[PDB]
Amino acid sequence: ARSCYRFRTDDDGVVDVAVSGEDGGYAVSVEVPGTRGREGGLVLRASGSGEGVPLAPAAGGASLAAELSFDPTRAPFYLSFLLTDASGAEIRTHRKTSFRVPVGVGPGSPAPLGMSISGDGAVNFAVYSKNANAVSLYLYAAAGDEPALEIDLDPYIHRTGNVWHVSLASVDGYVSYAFCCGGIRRPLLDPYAKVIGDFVSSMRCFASLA
Amino acid sequence: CLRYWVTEMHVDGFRFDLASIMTRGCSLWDPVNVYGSPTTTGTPLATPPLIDMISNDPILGDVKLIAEAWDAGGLYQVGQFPHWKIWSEWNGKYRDIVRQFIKGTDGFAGGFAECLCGSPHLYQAGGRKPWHSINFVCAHDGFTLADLVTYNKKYNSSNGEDNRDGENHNLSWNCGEEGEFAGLSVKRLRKRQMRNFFVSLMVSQGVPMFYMGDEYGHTKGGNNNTYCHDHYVNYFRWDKKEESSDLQRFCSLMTKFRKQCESLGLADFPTAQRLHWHGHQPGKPDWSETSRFVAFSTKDETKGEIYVAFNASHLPAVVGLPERPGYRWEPLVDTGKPAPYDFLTDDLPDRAHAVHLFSHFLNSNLYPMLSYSSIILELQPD
Amino acid sequence: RKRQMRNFFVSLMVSQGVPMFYMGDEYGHTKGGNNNTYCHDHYVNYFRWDKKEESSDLQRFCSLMTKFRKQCESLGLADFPTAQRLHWHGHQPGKPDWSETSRFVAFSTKDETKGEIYVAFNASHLPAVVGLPERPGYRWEPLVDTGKPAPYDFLTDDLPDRAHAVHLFSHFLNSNLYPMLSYSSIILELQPD
Ligand SMILES: OC[C@H]1O[C@H](O[C@H]2[C@H](O)[C@@H](O)[C@@H](O[C@H]3[C@H](O)[C@@H](O)[C@@H](O)O[C@@H]3CO)O[C@@H]2CO)[C@H](O)[C@@H](O)[C@@H]1O
Ligand SMILES: OC[C@H]1O[C@H](O[C@H]2[C@H](O)[C@@H](O)[C@@H](O[C@H]3[C@H](O)[C@@H](O)[C@@H](O)O[C@@H]3CO)O[C@@H]2CO)[C@H](O)[C@@H](O)[C@@H]1O
Ligand SMILES: OC[C@H]1O[C@H](O)[C@H](O)[C@@H](O)[C@@H]1O
Ligand SMILES: OC[C@H]1O[C@H](O)[C@H](O)[C@@H](O)[C@@H]1O
Ligand SMILES: OC[C@H]1O[C@H](O)[C@H](O)[C@@H](O)[C@@H]1O
Repeated sequence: ARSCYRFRTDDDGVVDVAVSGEDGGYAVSVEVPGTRGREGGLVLRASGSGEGVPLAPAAGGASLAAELSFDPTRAPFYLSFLLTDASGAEIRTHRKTSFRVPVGVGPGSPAPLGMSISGDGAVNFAVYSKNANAVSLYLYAAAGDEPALEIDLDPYIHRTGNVWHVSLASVDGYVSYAFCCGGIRRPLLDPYAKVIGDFVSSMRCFASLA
Repeated sequence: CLRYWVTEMHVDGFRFDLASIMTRGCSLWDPVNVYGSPTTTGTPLATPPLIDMISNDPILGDVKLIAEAWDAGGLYQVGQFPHWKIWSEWNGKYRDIVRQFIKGTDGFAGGFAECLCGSPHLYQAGGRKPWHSINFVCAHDGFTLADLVTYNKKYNSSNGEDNRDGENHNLSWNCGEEGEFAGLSVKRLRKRQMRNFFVSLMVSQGVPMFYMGDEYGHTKGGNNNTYCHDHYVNYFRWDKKEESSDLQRFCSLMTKFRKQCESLGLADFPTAQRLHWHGHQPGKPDWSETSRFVAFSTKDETKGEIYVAFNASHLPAVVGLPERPGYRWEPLVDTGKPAPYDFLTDDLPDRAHAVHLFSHFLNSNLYPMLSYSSIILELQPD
Repeated sequence: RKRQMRNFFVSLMVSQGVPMFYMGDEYGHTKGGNNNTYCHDHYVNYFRWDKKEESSDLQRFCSLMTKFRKQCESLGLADFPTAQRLHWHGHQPGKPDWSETSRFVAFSTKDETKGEIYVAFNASHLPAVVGLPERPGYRWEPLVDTGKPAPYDFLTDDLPDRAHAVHLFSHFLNSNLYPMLSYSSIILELQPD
């Protein structure tokens, strides 16, 4: 039960972030392989806070690494961090961004469009939107009015081409879902939903998770 | 199939062979099949359904979609391939124009300048950007880069089909004598020409594409169609790469220089504000049919300013450089210089001495260029 | 101005006759524009030994040119030049330009002690890549170029990096070419290849 994210850095390097759920919190293992571009060691500035959890030689010195832990019962969130070598210089993704990883939600798959159930039991969501550049998933439990849970999708991890997608360990305690596109908080009905709720006129309907 | 290769095998893009065949309609629309009685099979379409499905696919729409816009049936659609402002193309017109200009042919200065700018006359009108043009001088089919400057005609007798294979209009020049056994002057000219082709490829707007082996001078013996040879004529020669490591070094440095320059991989077509065209004297380009010299200067957000010049004429020329008060032009690239001085880097301990030996030309804003050669200079404060 | 002074000295030292120059011309003595300083005991009429040290580049060039004239057999001729040994060249070898618009004079001369000597004067305001005489089996070697910064205006074996300087123009020399600035001059020697 883990998910790997291999970020390509902007100084010809790689950063592997493995997120593993706990049997309740989460463990995020960051690993910098290679050498040269990180000559002198580096520190994991998580959101640039006074912390930073310096990476220590984990594998033969070739693989530097650090490990972070996050409390249980926390809703899906995003760990965003930078790396700073032992000279003050910063290290960013090849898109000039801070390495951001999801915690609580897996990457997902672009197909099938709609909501799918995988062999393990994880629920996959996929929606096509070319116009939108920001998509989020709302999960509503039994009455709800406002989302019981909101999961923003990272445009780089939770997107293949123009298909936003995200996987969830389970949807227990949730009965319906909707999509928010562009940034407008109005829930939307999944076009490929096979089961839907009752219409409510502004207009509102939610695809059932059953 | 394309979605499977993108989602399951994590492929980033596709190049479509004879993509124009994907524009030809099918017989289902013949008025006999539809309506029962009286457009026909094989007729090129304005909005082919397959290309429409690929361009606007949720997944495939955001991958690279390069097209070889022609086929063996006589259809040629360079600049016109139904694109939806998404598809790129193998710019064969760039290949032809660059091959013809760099070899010393009349009437290609304006076309060459258009090629250097991402072919706006082909892609700008339709709504596409300079990087939708895939610029290339050599590919798997046709002459290699080294054969492009060694042979005037194809040698395909080994293919078995009585030398009937491959392009007959190669637009190539043996740089004097033909074959690999030539005089020293011809060999030096060939080295110059290889570097000139690479410089033109690496300073143009668009995507530079080159075939494997062109970085060290791979030769197929004049055979421009080696589709049926499982021997070393089609292999990467790692032992021959070390012999010609000078050309490989020059190509690597040219690629790095393109990466560093902010004004070479442009997202839009060059504008007159950034790009200025010169001739043997600044501000006076020669666009006539007799011209064989093309020079320009480009403002650069990292390099300050870069001056590039191509002298495809058979005559040397002392070209004057733009006058920038308080500034000097510092040599970077000269394909005529012997290696490693064909490209100056800080890894040469005597770079400063090399620059000083030409400072007397660079101080009066001049540069002496050999025939068939290109130069790149950077504007440093002084 | 430095280029023109060197051009005058080269012209003086590569002509048949007896060269002559007034004292101080070897370092650039200046009288402040006074054409006829005949009634002055001032420093204006004195050799300035403190100034011939500062302008040691021009003095070195003059000494080297005098030594070069001494060495050459073809420049100390006891009789007028013969067309068998002296050949005239222009921007391209063998095609001198004697027109009223011409401002370029070049020649080559056989020298029983040195080989062949090629001298060129480009008195025009435009640079010029001049082609050198075609001599199979030999290549021209830079000796003098008045446009070059010192001490490369006159290459000599006392320079630790003469080979590097020649190599940096080898690509022009291999094609039998030499790029000249405006108002300049060059001397080359034909050496075995
Ligand atoms: O083009 C005439 C012009 O230049 C001549 O030099 C060379 C040309 O510049 C050069 O293009 C080349 O010509 C070849 C063509 O490029 C190519 O199509 C080829 O396959 O055949 C041509 C040569 O056979 O070569 C010539 C020199 O051979 C020439 O020096 C100039 O005087 C003339 O003005
Ligand atoms: O400077 C920005 C400008 O660059 C490019 O325009 C140049 C062309 O690439 C080039 O061919 C040339 O066009 C001239 C023709 O060759 C000549 O026959 C004649 O009739 O005049 C033409 C232009 O006056 O020079 C132009 C620039 O002068 C590029 O294509 C443009 O998109 C860009 O704006
Ligand atoms: O049909 C004309 C065109 O056909 C081909 O696709 C060739 O690549 C091109 O050089 C030629 O001009
Ligand atoms: O340029 C590629 C060449 O081979 C191709 O298969 C095309 O059919 C032909 O038109 C072209 O000349
Ligand atoms: O005759 C067969 C020919 O078919 C094609 O059109 C190719 O372009 C050519 O290289 C090949 O030889």
